[PDB]
Amino acid sequence: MREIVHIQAGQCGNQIGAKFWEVISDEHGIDPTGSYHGDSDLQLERINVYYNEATGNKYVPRAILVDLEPGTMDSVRSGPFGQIFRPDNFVFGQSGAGNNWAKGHYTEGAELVDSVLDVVRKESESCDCLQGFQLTHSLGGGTGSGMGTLLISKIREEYPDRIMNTFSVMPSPKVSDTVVEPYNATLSVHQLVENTDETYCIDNEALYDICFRTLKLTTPTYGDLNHLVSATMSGVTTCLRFPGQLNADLRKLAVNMVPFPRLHFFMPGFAPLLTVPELTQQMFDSKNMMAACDPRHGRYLTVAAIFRGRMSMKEVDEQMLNVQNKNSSYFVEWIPNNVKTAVCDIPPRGLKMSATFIGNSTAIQELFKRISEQFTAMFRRKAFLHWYTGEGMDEMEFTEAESNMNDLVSEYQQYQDATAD
Amino acid sequence: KREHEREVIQKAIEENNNFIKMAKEKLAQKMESNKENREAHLAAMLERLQEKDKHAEEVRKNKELKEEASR
Amino acid sequence: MRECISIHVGQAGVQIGNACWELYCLEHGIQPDGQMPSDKTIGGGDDSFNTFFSETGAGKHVPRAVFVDLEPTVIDEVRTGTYRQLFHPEQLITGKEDAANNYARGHYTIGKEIIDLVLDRIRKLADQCTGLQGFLVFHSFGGGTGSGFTSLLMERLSVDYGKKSKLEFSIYPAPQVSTAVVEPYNSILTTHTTLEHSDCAFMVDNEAIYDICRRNLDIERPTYTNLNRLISQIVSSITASLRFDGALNVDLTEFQTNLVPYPRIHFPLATYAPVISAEKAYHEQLSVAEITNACFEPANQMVKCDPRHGKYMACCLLYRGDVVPKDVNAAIATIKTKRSIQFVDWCPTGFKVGINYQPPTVVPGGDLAKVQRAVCMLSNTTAIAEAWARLDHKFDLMYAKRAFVHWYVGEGMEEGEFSEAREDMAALEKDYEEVGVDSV
Ligand SMILES: Nc1nc2c(ncn2[C@@H]2O[C@H](COP(=O)(O)OP(=O)(O)OP(=O)(O)O)[C@@H](O)[C@H]2O)c(=O)[nH]1
Ligand SMILES: *[C@]12O[C@@]3(C)CC[C@H](OC(=O)[C@@H]1[C@H]1[C@@H]4[C@H]5[C@H](O)[C@@H](C)[C@H](O)[C@@H]5C=C(C)[C@@H]4C[C@H]13)[C@H]2C
Ligand SMILES: Nc1nc2c(ncn2[C@@H]2O[C@H](COP(=O)(O)OP(=O)(O)O)[C@@H](O)[C@H]2O)c(=O)[nH]1
Ligand SMILES: [Ca+2]
Ligand SMILES: [Mg+2]
Ligand SMILES: [Mg+2]
Repeated sequence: MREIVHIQAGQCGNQIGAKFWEVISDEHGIDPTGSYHGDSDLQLERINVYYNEATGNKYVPRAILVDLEPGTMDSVRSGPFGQIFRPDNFVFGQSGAGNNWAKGHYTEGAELVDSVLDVVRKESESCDCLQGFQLTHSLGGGTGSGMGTLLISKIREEYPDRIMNTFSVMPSPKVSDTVVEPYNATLSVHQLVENTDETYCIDNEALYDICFRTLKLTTPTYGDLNHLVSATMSGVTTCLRFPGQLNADLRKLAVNMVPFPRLHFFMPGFAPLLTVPELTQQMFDSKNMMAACDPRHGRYLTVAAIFRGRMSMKEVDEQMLNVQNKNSSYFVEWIPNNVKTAVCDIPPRGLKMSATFIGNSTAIQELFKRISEQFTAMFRRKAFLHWYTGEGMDEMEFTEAESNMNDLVSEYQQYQDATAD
Repeated sequence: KREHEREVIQKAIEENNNFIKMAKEKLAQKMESNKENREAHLAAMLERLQEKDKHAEEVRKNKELKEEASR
Repeated sequence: MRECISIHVGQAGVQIGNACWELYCLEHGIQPDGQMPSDKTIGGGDDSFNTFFSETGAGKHVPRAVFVDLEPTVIDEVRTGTYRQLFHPEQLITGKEDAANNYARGHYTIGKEIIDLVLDRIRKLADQCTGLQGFLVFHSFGGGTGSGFTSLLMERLSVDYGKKSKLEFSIYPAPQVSTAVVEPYNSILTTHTTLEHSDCAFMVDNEAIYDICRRNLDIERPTYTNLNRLISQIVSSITASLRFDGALNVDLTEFQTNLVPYPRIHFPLATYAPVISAEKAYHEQLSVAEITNACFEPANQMVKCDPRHGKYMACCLLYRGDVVPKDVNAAIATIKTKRSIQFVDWCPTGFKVGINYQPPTVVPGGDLAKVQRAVCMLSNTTAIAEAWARLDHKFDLMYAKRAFVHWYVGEGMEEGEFSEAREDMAALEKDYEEVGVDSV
């Protein structure tokens, strides 16, 4: 079995992580007690990707729960699927990270990382053929952003030939008023550009706009936002969890999606928010993107599309051809056949049909330009820097982070402007 | 004619053996070059990661001085 | 004597192998347990079908085949499937981690860990042969194992078996069923690396087979199963001269003499007919003349290209079933008048004909109608170079930007291997131009 090891750090990481396990557990017929109660053998065909198989036919998520405060994990343990997680895979500190990337990455986080690695090592050592890791975390806080990126670097030292994949929640003033989020996000992106193979950009900005504008929720809650996140995470992992030909493991996905090592930040999307032509059109509409970027402001390097439910494969093939032909300007011509399509018979819960979209688009620069504008606005006046220098950090590290993220923007623009002739 | 017949067949033997020999050597040089290249890439990756850990030490050592030296 | 060893590499090679060996068993009357009631010599013999099947003392007829893949899940289906009793466990070789659509992992990182075991298993098949003739190697161009591991294996086979002949069935990629953006890279890398190690290669363009299934069999969205059953009929037509004998039978090596005028020009174009559904065949008996005419319809070619815009260097007709020379000669005469097959000026213009009287077979529950006679044309046409040109163009678009190249460099490869492979492809395309020009 090609096992994946799941890690979730911090409040957002554990919240998003718990919902993810709830959603896919339901999809695979696993109940909160770990026993299988499904109806189709397709549910168990690749169950070992995400679950360990214990005695008594118990399936235990191959998942590790990390945080520098106990609160969030306590409520996870008493959540819907709390009892399903392995008690020994809860690793929590007490001092907390105080929304401080330096505390998460250099001080408090550094005192706890060794304890987390011990658990990772035990999960990995009983793997038949470890694929790699997936991390859920936010970039705006302290534990998920600072200690999350520390864990990535330490894991990469011990598993340098494995795929590292993250679901990274980008901050937005529309959701959290914590002022130093642009600092924590820029410092985190500085690490993700170097040490992850693929990053799904889960943008609270887009999640809020979808809930408010599209779903018509005047006051969206974290539960509302996380409904979108869990449906998206289920969608983009479908090819990993069910039998299939396309992007069936983390490495083949990366080989298809990442033409240059640094440009590995994906714009995910979901439809619907119904006919096959309408489903595909929605899937490529900016309103359906989980990153606050308009694909028609850039060009696609690579795309993965996953259709779920019982539908005409001939029609999916025709509509995916039609969308590319009519939107040819927005796909780089020097990567032939850069849009891959997969179909899964099993729909997600509560839908007859769905489509999940993974785009590697140069329009993702809009996300980073937004973070960069907020970063520089605070850094130009050295606002709140003492929280970070007080942990030992030097302001040069802020300059280098800002510079590295600016280089990423320039890089996406270079390939947006590149031509075949 | 008999000596020419002998030279034809020994030429055929020599050519087949040189084809085998050349394929064997090229494959050894390719596999060793690839092995060295991949090892070097992994070494560069770990050296950068080790540089990060060194930098982490300097950070904590910087806080240590800030706290005890000032207080 | 004259044994042939088949090697099926990666998913495409393995699944096509499944289809071929099932079809061989039906053609020869071999049951899924390997028993063959018609074979009265137990534990051995020198019958035609013994070129492809060895025999055990218990009467089992065992394919002379190795299946190899760098992950287990495709070959696992063979281990538990209908024909599991056919193979000894040692003939089915699997690793745990595949090449991730990366030539470099198939040829180096992952492939090097299993190559010695594969060669050991092949040697055990060779040691049971009294007169091994050569190998038949089935693989995709596009997968990491089909590309990278096949080239590694072909290089090692040249070392261990000298100039013993090696033939390929190579699956050329099509966007309708391709699984990796980098398949043009893998295709050029493996074609360059295998070119001097292969005596003859039959390319199968997945898009050609896909179109044939859609257009001729009324299959809305062909699957690999649909594609592979058609591919196995073409493969069976080509190998039928090795597995059956008859007065008008012509050995594949005799066609090869005509098909390969220079060592590098070794890529025949296969065309097969008839491909028709049961519903259409019910009304119509398709004659020798009709299926021969179909051989010159580009829609029936296994590789998309236009031979009308190229020059022929050879034309071979492999008939099977209810076919007699008189009807073939008449059919060919008509085609010579109404079609203007243009040969290069340096080779004869005759068509080389073989006839196997054993009638064609179909697998139960398939889409192909059972017919009384079939034909596979093998031509050496300059037009096949069009397939290289389409691949080279896709290679060039990506490589100019070095897109995805870091995945290969990270596995130990160098940019010098890409340009060297592409230059070899440029010389091959030039070779095909040169042979088509008139003499002085
Ligand atoms: N005709 C046909 N083509 C296939 C089949 N399976 C895969 N392919 C084609 O082969 C190419 C992909 O290569 P695969 O054979 O699946 O890959 P592999 O050899 O197993 O290599 P890795 O999986 O990367 O280790 C694509 O062009 C597919 O369309 C098949 O059963 N029949
Ligand atoms: C989830 O998200 C929404 C956007 C639609 C797509 C998927 O299907 C759903 O069933 C579900 C919906 C949820 C709403 C329900 O329709 C209704 C009981 C109540 O308004 C639920 C609240 C939400 C925030 C979800 C909005 C729908 C799911 C991914
Ligand atoms: N979408 C979503 N975002 C969250 C959730 N919890 C926290 N966040 C975001 O995460 C950022 C704060 O990081 P947080 O996880 O709370 O800090 P940490 O616990 O130290 O890692 C803010 O931008 C929040 O908007 C959640 O459940 N869903
Ligand atoms: Ca016998
Ligand atoms: Mg918080
Ligand atoms: Mg494979």
